Amino acid sequence: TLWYQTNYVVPPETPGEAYIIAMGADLYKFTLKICKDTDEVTQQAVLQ
Amino acid sequence: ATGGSTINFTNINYYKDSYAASATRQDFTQDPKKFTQPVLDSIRELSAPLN
Amino acid sequence: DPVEDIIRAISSATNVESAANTTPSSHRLETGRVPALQAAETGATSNATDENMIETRCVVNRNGVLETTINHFFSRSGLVGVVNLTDGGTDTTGYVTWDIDIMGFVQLRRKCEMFTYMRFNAEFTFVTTTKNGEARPYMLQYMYVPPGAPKPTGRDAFQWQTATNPSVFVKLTDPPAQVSVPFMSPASAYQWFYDGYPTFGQHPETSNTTYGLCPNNMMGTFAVRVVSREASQLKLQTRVYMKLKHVRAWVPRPIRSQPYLLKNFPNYDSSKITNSARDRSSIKQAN
Amino acid sequence: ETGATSNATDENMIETRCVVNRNGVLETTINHFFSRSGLVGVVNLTDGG
Amino acid sequence: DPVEDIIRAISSATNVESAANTTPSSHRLETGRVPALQAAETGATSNATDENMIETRCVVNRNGVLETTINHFFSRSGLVGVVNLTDGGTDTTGYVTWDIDIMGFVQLRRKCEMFTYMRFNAEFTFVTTTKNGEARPYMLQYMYVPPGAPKPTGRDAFQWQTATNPSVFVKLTDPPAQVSVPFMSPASAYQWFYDGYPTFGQHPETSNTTYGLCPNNMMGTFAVRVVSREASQLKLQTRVYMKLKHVRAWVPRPIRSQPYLLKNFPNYDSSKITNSARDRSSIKQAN
Amino acid sequence: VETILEVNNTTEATGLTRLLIPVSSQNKADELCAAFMVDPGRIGPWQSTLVGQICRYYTQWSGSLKVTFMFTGSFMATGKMLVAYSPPGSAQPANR
Amino acid sequence: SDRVAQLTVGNSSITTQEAANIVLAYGEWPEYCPDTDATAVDKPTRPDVSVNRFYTLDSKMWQENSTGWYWKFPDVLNKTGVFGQNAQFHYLYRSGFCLHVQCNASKFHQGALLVAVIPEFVIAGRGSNTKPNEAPHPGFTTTFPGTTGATFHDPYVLDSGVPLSQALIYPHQWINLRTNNCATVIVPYINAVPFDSAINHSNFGLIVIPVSPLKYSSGATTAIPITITIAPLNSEFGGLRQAVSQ
Amino acid sequence: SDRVAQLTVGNSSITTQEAANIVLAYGEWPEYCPDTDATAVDKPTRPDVSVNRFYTLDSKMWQENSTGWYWKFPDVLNKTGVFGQNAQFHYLYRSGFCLHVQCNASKFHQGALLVAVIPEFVIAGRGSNTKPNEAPHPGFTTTFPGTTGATFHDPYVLDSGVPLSQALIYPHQWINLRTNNCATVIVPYINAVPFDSAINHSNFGLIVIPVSPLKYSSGATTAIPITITIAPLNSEFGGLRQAVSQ
Ligand SMILES: CCCCCCCCCCCCC/C=C/[C@H](O)[C@H](N)CO
Ligand SMILES: CCCCCCCCCCCCC/C=C/[C@H](O)[C@H](N)CO
Repeated sequence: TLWYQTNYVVPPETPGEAYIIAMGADLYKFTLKICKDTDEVTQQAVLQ
Repeated sequence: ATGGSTINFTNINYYKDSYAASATRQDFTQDPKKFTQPVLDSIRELSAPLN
Repeated sequence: DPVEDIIRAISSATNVESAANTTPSSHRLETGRVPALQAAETGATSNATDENMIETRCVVNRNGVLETTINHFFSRSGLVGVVNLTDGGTDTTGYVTWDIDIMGFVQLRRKCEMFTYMRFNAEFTFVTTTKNGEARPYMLQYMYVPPGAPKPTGRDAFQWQTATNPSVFVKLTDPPAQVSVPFMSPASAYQWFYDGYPTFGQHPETSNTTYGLCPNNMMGTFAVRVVSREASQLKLQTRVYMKLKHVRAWVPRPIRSQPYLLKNFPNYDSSKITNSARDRSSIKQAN
Repeated sequence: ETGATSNATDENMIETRCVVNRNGVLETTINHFFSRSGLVGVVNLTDGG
Repeated sequence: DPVEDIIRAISSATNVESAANTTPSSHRLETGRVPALQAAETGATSNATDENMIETRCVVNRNGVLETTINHFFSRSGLVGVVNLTDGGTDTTGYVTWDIDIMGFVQLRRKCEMFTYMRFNAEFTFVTTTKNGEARPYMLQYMYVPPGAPKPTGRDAFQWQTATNPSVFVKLTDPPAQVSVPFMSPASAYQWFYDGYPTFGQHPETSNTTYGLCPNNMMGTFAVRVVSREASQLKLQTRVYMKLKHVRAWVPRPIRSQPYLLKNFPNYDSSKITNSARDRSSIKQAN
Repeated sequence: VETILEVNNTTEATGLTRLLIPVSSQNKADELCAAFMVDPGRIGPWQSTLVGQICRYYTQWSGSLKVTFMFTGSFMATGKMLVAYSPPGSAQPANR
Repeated sequence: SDRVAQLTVGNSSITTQEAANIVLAYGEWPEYCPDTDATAVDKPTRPDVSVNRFYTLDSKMWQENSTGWYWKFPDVLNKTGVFGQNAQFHYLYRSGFCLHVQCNASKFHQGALLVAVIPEFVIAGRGSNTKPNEAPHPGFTTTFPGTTGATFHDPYVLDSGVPLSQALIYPHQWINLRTNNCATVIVPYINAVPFDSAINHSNFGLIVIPVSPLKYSSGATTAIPITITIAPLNSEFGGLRQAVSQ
Repeated sequence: SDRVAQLTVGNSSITTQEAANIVLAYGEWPEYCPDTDATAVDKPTRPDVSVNRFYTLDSKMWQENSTGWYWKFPDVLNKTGVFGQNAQFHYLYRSGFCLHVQCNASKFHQGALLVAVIPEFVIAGRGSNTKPNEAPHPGFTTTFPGTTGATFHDPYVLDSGVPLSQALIYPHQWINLRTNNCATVIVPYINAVPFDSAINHSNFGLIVIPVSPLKYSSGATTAIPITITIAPLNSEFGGLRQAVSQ
């Protein structure tokens, strides 16, 4: 979760809102096992 | 570990060709620093990036 | 320095390659030394032996102890499952999935349940026949669909491309398929008894269907088809035999005397409890 | 903005214990990831009537 | 071995026997070196000095620093209490008790309250006179009644046998009595400010009379009589002067600018707050 | 490698505004902003990350994740936030 | 030098003048998790004397028809003391236990109690239903009884469908009213994972059963209780968060 | 290498890009009680990472008429986290604190806040009554405000009858909105006794006061909060018993 610690405080004459961009990654500790086939793909007929 | 005196043989090839063989010999080599941190001036974790 | 209060197992292992010998022992007439008297209230078994109870001879004992290890006891193939693939006329699916649970057949189930925790490898053999029995020359596909992987929706559906899932292609006329499987549990051992719930939350007192179901045992699904375009007319069963090898076991527990009912639950009859030993006419007649 | 990923680690963010980590890294190499047979094609030979 | 994670002050002291000297300093013309600029947002005081602000001469400074120590500042006798012994006609008690609280008189109170914690010894002098002023040749008894000890109920009552309680016998015509008293606190220091309650329980929101009263300061009672059988007709006051010696002090705090009201409480007027500095006509006229 | 979590993945997020977390000056202090589950191989904002695709070819994962937040404001915009992580348990925290 | 024992843990201590040795389950002592077996990276908390100490439940009274009781651990302790609080604020729990059972009576009484320690003790639905839909299951208040304990419907098959006679495989002891008035077992941390959730999962149950029933001739004391006192040796907690009772 | 700081305590951590050094009250670090100073014989408990860590109160919003707020320590923490639980089950508490105050605004705003640490901070009745009977006293909810904080009726005399101008004797710092957005002070355990009751006695209060008022020209942000984050460095607890909230 991401909470307001204090507030987004802005002077006059400046835009009244902004955007955070979030990114994600792994550390040196990260591993995986038992390779399988993904769920995102779907095919119906042979691609021509 | 363990496996005392298991006499393993795999990579032995029956053909005169190198591509007839079986994978791998593995590899443990990694270089994440080329994709993850490909910057000229190196940046420490202690220091702030931009000064 | 300024704050001071800040600043093993008794049992050991021994190789036993044969049954125990017997040393000669003569009588004893004296007080103070009493091998017979035990007190079982300490939970420890009587340590009294052959040789302090009677007079014995000398027996060099070359009987072998080897066959009773958990490796030899548990390395045998026995049926863990049966899969019915119609594929025939009328309503035709064209494939059948079997979730992998080896608790479905009692004979191999009671051997495993002697132990709470087990870590092993496996050898699976797939014996497929037709309805009555026979082998025709039809090609088969045995595919492993690990947890999270798409299950195939049809005979020809794309999930059979198996660019990743391991699969076996075999003819009904070929000797039965066989593969080795590793220890795939995300914990450190399989456990056949889990006293607990998989998730948090408020648990119904009327019906708890989630009680006792360990997550760590969910290995995915096994799926069969007939490799083909149109369909076959045959109907076939695949029997699935699992052998345990390189097996280790922990924390032995009593052997189940009551008839099993369900795969995943130790439910037994509150009525109808069967006695563990058959009944005789009187306690004074041994026979 | 430098295109480089955060190098911050477990150990400088919180207080940690010591973990000797024997998890294997081996199965994820491009050799093991790509060595599996999967269907690249289907060919229909009528030859019939 | 098996679990590893299981496995000072910057300020120092210096003797100062005299005021600081002054070294000669010439001008500076250069950038980068700026003794004047401070930032007080760090809570630290400006370290800028005489010699980097202007050009100075050399001053060997033999001014003494000694008189300002907490020993010399606090070792003086000043009035901590006044006790009125009627003993005369009409209604006659024949004795008077005074609970020992040195917060009752402001002038010595404001010196102590510069500090939160204090550990000291004491020298008490008892100056007794008659109603207007005089000394007659009457014998007196000054008795110390520590906490838990029986307080005397009468002029002649048995609690004056003082087989244990320390007592002083003195004539009004004798020089004033004097004794040394140790540090008697059951804690490790006296504390003039206790933010807290002496006991547990539910505290009234309407009136808290127990707020701020430290137990560790309750030293017992001081009691006077005229040693006699019948009674005297005189009326006398005893003034009580306490000197602090061997004194140590901790955690300095601001000096009170508001008028005191009560002994045991820092109650001040919400109306009527007096400014800490007198007011002038304009901020632009220094005078 | 860090790729972009799609936290605004909700509906009516149009096309490319799904990657942005709106921050503005609040009224009631102590307010929530955005929330997402940590499971990288699960449907949600991790479904657009590279690490989300690769852990989805495998049956299991172990390790430490990392979540990087980049604020694109004006130079004159100031603020503080609290990025909190709660291990498994009672549902999403109700308060800061 | 045997029948008299004292056990001191924390600010608590237990004396017994009549005791039969002490059982150390599976020949091991409780211990902290070694760096090689551990997985979670964050640092565990180790309160020591505030958690590890003897807690004493209410006493179960002992009758002629009594079929026997059971408890679950840590579950009995999740609402009590500082041990109950740490287990609510942390997602990861590990420790052992020291179990002590007090039942006394007089030289004219008789009976025996089986005291066992069952790792992964699974209760079982009672019914003839073979369909997993219509088949009965026990309720949460049964599976995890709490401080109040539970009782056996069928003490012979141990409610799990398993014969009581073979319960002597688990670390056990007997209270035989002519011999000893207490039974003490010291249980190591047993589990297939180094840490686990104290709330969702109970490591092992305790079991007190009358193999031989209580008998006394009229005029003697009818009221016999069974008291239980358990201490969490070597506790650790990890994964700190907000409080969850279940 | 100065204005940028990170503080890591427990599973919590704090970053600030705008900071003025750090104050270490009276030149000492928090520490555990030495064997020579200690008195109580029983063994204290030392949870470390579960207690010592940053807790964050609600934010006090910042206006033109605001007179300033105060809190009491440990009192603000007696109901929160594992720190609040240990302080209820133990009669004897000792530790220090690390105090951090966040207030930010924009280069068109202005003001200053005095942040101080007052050992033995005694509030005072407000009234002209010189009789200890009829004289007013503050209520418990005032003396010990809790998490919600309290406010000054007379911020000039600090409600104790003492001038604010001399508050710079206590360990302090300023938040000057043109200079720094945070103030951090590390307080050692101060008291005339080595241990004390967290419930009956508060060691010191915290104070945030507008010496210079907030000003902003129209069109800028009107809402400025003041957030407080405090960590209990080096905690000990003794005298374990049942739970007492007050
Ligand atoms: C080419 C087909 C290969 C099939 C591979 C299947 C391997 C699955 C792992 C088997 C390991 C033992 C099974 C798990 C234990 C019990 O069934 C659990 N009770 C399941 O709930
Ligand atoms: C022969 C008569 C001897 C009298 C001896 C009396 C000695 C009493 C100890 C005095 C030590 C300082 C007094 C205590 C401090 C303040 O009064 C506290 N606020 C009391 O509430």
